[PDB]
Amino acid sequence: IPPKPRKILQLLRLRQINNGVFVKVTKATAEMIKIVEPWVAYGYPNLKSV
Amino acid sequence: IEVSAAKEAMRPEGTSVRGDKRREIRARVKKNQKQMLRNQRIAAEK
Amino acid sequence: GIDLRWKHVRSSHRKAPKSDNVYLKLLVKLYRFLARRTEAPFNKVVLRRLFMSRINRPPVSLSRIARNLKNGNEKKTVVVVATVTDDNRLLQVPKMEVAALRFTAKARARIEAAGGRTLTLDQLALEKPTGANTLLLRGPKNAREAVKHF
Amino acid sequence: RTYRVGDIVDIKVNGAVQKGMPHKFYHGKTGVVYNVTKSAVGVIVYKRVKHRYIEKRINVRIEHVKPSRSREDFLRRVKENAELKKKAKAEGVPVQLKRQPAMPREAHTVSIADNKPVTLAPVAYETTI
Amino acid sequence: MGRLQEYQVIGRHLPTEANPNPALYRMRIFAPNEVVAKSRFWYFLRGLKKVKKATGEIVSVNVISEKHPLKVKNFGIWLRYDSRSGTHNMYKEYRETSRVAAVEAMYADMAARHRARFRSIHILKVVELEKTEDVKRPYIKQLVAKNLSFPLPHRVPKISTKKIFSAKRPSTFS
RNA sequence: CGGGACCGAGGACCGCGCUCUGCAAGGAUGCUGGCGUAAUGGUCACCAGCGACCCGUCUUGAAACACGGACCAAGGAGUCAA
RNA sequence: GACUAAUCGAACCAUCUAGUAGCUGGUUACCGCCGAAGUUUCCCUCAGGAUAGCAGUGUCGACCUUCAGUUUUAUGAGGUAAAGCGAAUGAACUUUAAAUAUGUAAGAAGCCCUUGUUACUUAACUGAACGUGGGCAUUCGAAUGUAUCGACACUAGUGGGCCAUUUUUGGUAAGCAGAACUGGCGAUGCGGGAUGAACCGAACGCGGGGUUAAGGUGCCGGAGUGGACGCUCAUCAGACACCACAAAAGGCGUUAGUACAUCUUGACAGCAGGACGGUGGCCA
RNA sequence: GGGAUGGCUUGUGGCGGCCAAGCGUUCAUAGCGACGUCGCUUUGAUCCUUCGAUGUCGGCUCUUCCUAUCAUACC
Repeated sequence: IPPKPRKILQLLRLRQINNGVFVKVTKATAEMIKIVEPWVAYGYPNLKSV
Repeated sequence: IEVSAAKEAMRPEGTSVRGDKRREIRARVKKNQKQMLRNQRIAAEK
Repeated sequence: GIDLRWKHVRSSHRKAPKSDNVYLKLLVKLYRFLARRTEAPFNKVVLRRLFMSRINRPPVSLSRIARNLKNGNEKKTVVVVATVTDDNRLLQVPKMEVAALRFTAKARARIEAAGGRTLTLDQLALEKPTGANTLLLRGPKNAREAVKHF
Repeated sequence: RTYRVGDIVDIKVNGAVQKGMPHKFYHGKTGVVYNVTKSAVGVIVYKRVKHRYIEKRINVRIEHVKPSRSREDFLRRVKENAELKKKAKAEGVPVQLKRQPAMPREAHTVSIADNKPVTLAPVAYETTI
Repeated sequence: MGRLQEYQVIGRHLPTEANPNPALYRMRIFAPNEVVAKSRFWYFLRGLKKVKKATGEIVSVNVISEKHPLKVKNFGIWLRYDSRSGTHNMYKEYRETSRVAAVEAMYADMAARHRARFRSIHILKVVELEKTEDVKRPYIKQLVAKNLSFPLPHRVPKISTKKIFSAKRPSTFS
C-alpha cells in the first residue's frame, strides 16, 4: 500500500481487515474516504445496523 | 541555480553566485596575459 | 494482520534499585507504601530518587544547603537523596534540619555543632510523611569529568 | 518590487525561458528568502525524501519570483476574530469564531411548472442528423 | 447485463446567484440498482452537457415499470457499440414482454455475437413496434406468422444428475 | 417457533437487573447406564491418506556454479596481560 | 640452468618462528524481547574513503511541550479541458472554470497599537530591525487521529544491490539506456497461479468452532456433467491471453450488421430465341 | 585465491524520385501509404586485375532422427 492511503487508513483507525468505523460526513472526511476507496467499502447505515 | 550552503556561507557579502564564472574567467585571462607579457619582454631583450 | 505504524514503548526509567543494599531495600518498601497510599508528590519524587544510580545522585554540600536556606527557607526541613558533604570554604554553618541518604563525618559533626539536626530518610518519613515544609535539593548533575568530556 | 530576508515568495518561471531549463523541480514552489541581490534572490526550499525533509537553497532571478499570500488568510482571520469577539462582548451574544468544513446539503423541493425537464439520449439526435 | 430495471433519473446543476433555477435533465437508464443508475446518469451528462457530479445534484430517481408485462411485444433497439474499428450503429429486434427483458436479451446477444461488453454499448432507442409490418428481421417475422405451430423433435428428457444409472434406455420423443 | 454443531474459562458472598415465594441476572448443572480394567490413555514397529529437495560454506541482488562431508569415539577455535 | 644422495632459476638440517596474508576454510546449549540497510552530503580516481539515514541497550528530564508521508480552508504551480462569444475581444478569446497528485500557511510560543534609537534603509520619523509599554481569556480561533515526547551515553550492521508500476529524458533494424517517486525482495512462512526470486490473495504463538479472499466445482480434487441466451467443428481447435510471426494479408468457412443498388413497369439464376444493316470502316 | 542472443532463424539489395487503392483531412490540405515503377550499381565477351586466419576444423567406428526429396513409387 502506498504511504498516503496507509496514512489515511491509520487516521480512520482502519488497521486490520474487516475493521469498521463511523464517520460524520463533511468534505474533510469525504475526500479522505474517496482516496482510500481501493481498500474500503462504505455506505449510509440505518438504525438497525447502528 | 542550486547553491551549496557551505559555499554561500563562505561567500563574501554582497557578491552573488551569478558572477562566479566571470570571476574564474577573469582570473584565467589575467594569468594568460601575464605569461604573454613575460614572453614579449624576453623576446624584446633578445 | 494489523498495520501498526507506531510502536508500543517499554518503560525507559528505573522501577527498582540495582543496588543490593538491604537497608535501601527496606527504604524502597517504605516509600513504595507512602507513594501508593498518599497524595503527596514529594513521596513519589523521593521514591524515584531512591531508585537512582550514583551519577544520578551527585553530592550536595553544606554551602549549597546554606545558599538554599536563605529567603524564608530557614525553618524548612532540607531533604537530599544523596550524600551531604562538608565545605571547608564555608566557615560559619547555619542552624539547619537536614534529612539525607548519608552524611560525611565532618558534615554531620559541623551540622550538630552549629545546632541543627541530621535525619535519615525513614525518620523523615516518620516526621513528615507528606513532605510538608521541606526543601528538596539536588546536587550538580553535570559537574562530572565524563560529562565535561561529552 | 524589492524583497527582504524572511519574506515568503513563490517561484514561477515565465515564458520561453522555461525551455531546456535544468531545474524543473523548483517551478511552482514556495520558500523563504535568505539572501537578496539586485537581480536575484536566495530561497530556502524543502524537499521531502522518504520519512524526512532536507533543505535546498536556490538562487532565482527576480522576474521568476513573486511575493506569496501564504499567511494572508490567517492574518485576516485573526483580525476578524478579534473584531467579531469585541462586537460579541459589546452586544452580549455568542458568535462562531472557528471555521467549519462544508456540511451535506439539506432537504428542499424543486418545482417543475415552468422548468419541465428535457429528456436526453446518450447521443444527441441533432448530431446524428 | 444482470437483472436490470429501467429508471427515470432527473438531475440538475447546483443553483448559483447567476442561475437560481437551472434546467432539469431526464434520462431513462437500464441499471441493476439505483447507485449504478445515478452513476450512469452522471457519466452521460458529463459526456453531453458538461455538468459534473460535484457541481450538480440528483433531483429524482424513479422506477419505470412495464405497463403490460403479460402482453407479448416486438421491440426494435437502436444501439451503438465500440470495437477495435470504432463506433458502429446497429438496429436489432427482440420478441419479449418488457423493455427490460428486451435490453437484457440485447446485452446477452451483443456479448454472444460480437463480444461487446456493457461499457462499450450505448443504447440509443428502445421502441415497441406498433404494427406487424414494422418488423424487419426475418428471425422475428417467422415468429409473427399466421397460425404458427411447430413440433419439438429430439427432446432430451429431464433426468436428475444424482441418478447415475438407469435400467432403461431413454426416449427423445416427448 | 423449530433442527444441528463446537465450547463450560471462573470457583463463598458482594454487581447490574428481571417476568421478584424466585430467575435463563458478574462463565454447567441435574438425572441415568455400562465398566472399574489395559476399557480410556501412552510408547514402539508397520501399513494407509495427505504433506515434505542434502546439509554446511561462498557469491552476488539473488539462484546456479563451485568447495567440504564413507562411518563412529575422544580432542578441537574471541583467551590472558597492560 | 644440467648435476650437486628420489630434494636445484639455488641442496639438506636446526633455529629466529606460533614470521606476514587484506586471500581460503572453520568457529561448539536452549528459550524470550526488539530488529536493519544500498549516491543523503562531501571530498583525484581505480587497488578509495568518510558521512547522513535506518537499529539495539541503558538512563535521565515536568515522559513538559502535543505533533502527523491525511483531508479541508486561503493562496501558488498545473489556465490545461470545459461553457459562452443573444458577455467584451479574438492553447495564445475570456465573466466563470477542469481531473491527477503538488508547494506554502492555518495562534496566547499569537495578533496588533504606541514609544523612542538606528550603527540598515528611506526624499523623509519614512519602512524595517532593535528594544519599551499597552490592548487583546468571552469562546484559544478547520477536520480526523494521537501507549507516536525529548535529551544524553554506549554499542552494531548496512551505507553506487535486483525486479516492477507510474512519470520523464534519450535511442535501435529490433533489442534498449539514463533519471525520480513508490512497492516488493535480499530477511518471509501460508492459500492459489500443475511447477518456480519478481504474478494474485494474505502476512505467521499453541488449539477448537464459524466465515471468506485469490482461485475453483466432469475425473484425478474438496465443491455443479448447475441455470439463461447465443457463437464455434479446427488433417494434432480451444481452454492464463496480451509480444512476435503479420500485411491495407489470404479464405466459394459460418453467423450478426452498415451502406449503396435492382425489383410484378417482373429483379437475381436459368431455358427458348434475337444478336442485325452502312461494312470485307482506315492503315498495314 | 577467483573463473571457465534464444518461440532466435528461412526466398526475393540499398539509397533517391514518381505513382498510388486506401488511412487521415475536409475553419489547416498537410501528413502516412500496400501494389508497382524509374535511376545508379558481351552481338553468346575476356582469359594480361585470385584484394589480408583474432575467431578452426577433421578423420575412423557406429546408432538414430528431421524433410527443407538427389534416386526409386504415384501424380
